[PDB]
Amino acid sequence: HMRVLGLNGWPRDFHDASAALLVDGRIAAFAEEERLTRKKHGYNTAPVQAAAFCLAQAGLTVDDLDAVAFGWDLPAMYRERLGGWPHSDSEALDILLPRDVFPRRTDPPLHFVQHHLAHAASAYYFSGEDRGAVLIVDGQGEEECVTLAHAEGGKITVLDTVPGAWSLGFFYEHVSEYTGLGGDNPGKLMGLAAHGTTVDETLSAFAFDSDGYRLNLIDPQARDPEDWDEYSVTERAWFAHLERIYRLPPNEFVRRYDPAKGRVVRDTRRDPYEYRDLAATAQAALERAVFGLADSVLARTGERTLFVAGGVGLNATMNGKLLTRSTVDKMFVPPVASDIGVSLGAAAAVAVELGDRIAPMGDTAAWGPEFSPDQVRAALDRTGLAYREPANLEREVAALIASGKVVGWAQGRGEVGPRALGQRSLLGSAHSPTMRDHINLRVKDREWWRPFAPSMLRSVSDQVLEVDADFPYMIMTTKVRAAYAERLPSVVHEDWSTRPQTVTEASNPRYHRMLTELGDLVGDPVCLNTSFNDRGEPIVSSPADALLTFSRLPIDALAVGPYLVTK
Ligand SMILES: NC[C@H]1O[C@H](O[C@H]2[C@H](O)[C@@H](O[C@H]3O[C@H](CO)[C@@H](O)[C@H](N)[C@H]3O)[C@H](N)C[C@@H]2N)[C@H](N)C[C@@H]1O
Ligand SMILES: Nc1ncnc2c1ncn2[C@@H]1O[C@H](COP(=O)(O)OP(=O)(O)O)[C@@H](O)[C@H]1O
Ligand SMILES: Nc1ncnc2c1ncn2[C@@H]1O[C@H](COP(=O)(O)OP(=O)(O)O)[C@@H](O)[C@H]1O
Ligand SMILES: [Fe+2]
Ligand SMILES: [K+]
Ligand SMILES: [Mn+2]
Repeated sequence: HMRVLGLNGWPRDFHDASAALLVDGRIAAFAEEERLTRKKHGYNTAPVQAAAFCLAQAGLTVDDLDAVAFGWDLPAMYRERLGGWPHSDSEALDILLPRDVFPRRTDPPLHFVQHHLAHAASAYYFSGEDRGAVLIVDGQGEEECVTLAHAEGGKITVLDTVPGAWSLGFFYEHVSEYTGLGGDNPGKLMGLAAHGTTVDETLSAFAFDSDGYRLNLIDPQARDPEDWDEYSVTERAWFAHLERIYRLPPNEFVRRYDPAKGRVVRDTRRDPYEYRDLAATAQAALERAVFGLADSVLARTGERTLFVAGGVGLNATMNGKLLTRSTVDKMFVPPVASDIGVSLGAAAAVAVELGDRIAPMGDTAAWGPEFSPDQVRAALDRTGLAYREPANLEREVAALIASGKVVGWAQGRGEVGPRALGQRSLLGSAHSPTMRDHINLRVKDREWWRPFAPSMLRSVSDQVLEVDADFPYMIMTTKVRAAYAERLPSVVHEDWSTRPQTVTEASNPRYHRMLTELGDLVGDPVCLNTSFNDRGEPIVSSPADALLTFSRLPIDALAVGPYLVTK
């Protein structure tokens, strides 16, 4: 067997710590640090808990590993931006895998994988396609913010890159910050965009061309001498520019004691909804730029299959329009397009180099921890809530959903990536014209303008959606057929878009069975599926997490493992 532990996360200015374990090219385990620590975004940390879980899941120690792989060329970043890489592999391993958690007889081989290559590997090798065009777009790797590459014959060959100062990721983040939604919530900006109108998609900053874009607002070779990426340089340029060209100045954050909460809370001076037009315009600019890049690399490679990864790959709206594009026949974007995925991608790049073949991801992201009935019952008993073990859990949950109840659903291995996919989900009626406001305003406490997304049987997705293909990850939007756009109001957006999950019996028998039962009740085997967490907080992982959230929020029922708890 070849066993490779991929890692992301480092104590110095880092985010999205995660760990993935490949055994013979198959994913044995994969988790995000934030889900285990309950600290959102897994900032500034080696993936200690995620990696400990991976080893425990596979019954392994560090001594059983053929290699440890890290998803950045860290040594090169230290040499370039911080005056040298001070660590021996052994010292680096003591940081990535502290010995108090990871005892070891000796050091496994340590590999650093260039950041965009790791992103690329997480898309290509797990796609089930043997070749295609690679588009990597994020905030910034070691230097570049975009990579165009060719994936073929098991190799990934870089064709071109874009310098960090021209980052589409930084741009989008800075606009997000500017609106008051926050740089850490670009997904909110994506949601806001449909409520607004675009007049000038250049923002007087971008020039567009058939191969991508230009930003004469910033010297493309600008480098921050005081930091190790161009985040701060771009932030200043964008904030100055936006305040100059947009009718509203930056939205400011307000911190004030709230006597009803008994604590200082953070709010915004203006309602971010006010900036909806800027959101629409920023979204259109992003799409325009990426369409160019995508057309370019597809043409240069002679491929019609497109692989996308990097954080900008989380832009499901952009992905859905790329899919629709005349230059694209097939598209694969992994659930872990952000830095969450470079642990997996580093592991894959190394496993391939070591002679393994990588299995397709397979329409599932369920690789985190799962809990047996006994473990769940122990968390249940801890709380002293009454509960049942229904003879047919799936039927009862479907009936609860049909009646307009919101149901927590914590089953099997936790999802990796930012979307709940029927493992750690909050479920509600797709057919209810009030469910959307109820979950936003009452349950998860979100902005009224934020849309929800549906799960549905793959077997009916052709009838429901304007595109007939697998959508296993909720990472692409598409249009709902007019025949259903009115039947499924809670899971449709301002522009008749939806961000669906298609479910196969193979991928998730239980969820599949629940949806089937639901279809017998409401006509369509479709439900609202939002992630099981208070708005803002990390998706719940453990039975105790789920119970804490079930009890803090006005959720009607919780199906956790084989048990059902009702308020
Ligand atoms: N607004 C107040 C906050 O701003 C910053 O955080 C912000 C980070 O600086 C942002 O950037 C981080 O992530 C980006 C990529 O998004 C990396 O390029 C960069 N190295 C890393 O710093 C990240 N994307 C969002 C986060 N809120 C500062 N850490 C201070 C404070 O916590
Ligand atoms: N929905 C979205 N639309 C556009 N950009 C996004 C979206 N979600 C995340 N991003 C971008 O992803 C970038 C971070 O990507 P990632 O590869 O995870 O980190 P890094 O750039 O540090 O390697 C951020 O700049 C953020 O703006
Ligand atoms: N069809 C869609 N079009 C555009 N954006 C969407 C669509 N569906 C969902 N979204 C966005 O996805 C985001 C998912 O929310 P998330 O970050 O998981 O928050 P929470 O913490 O409430 O679970 C929402 O903010 C919403 O804007
Ligand atoms: Fe990245
Ligand atoms: K097409
Ligand atoms: Mn969510």
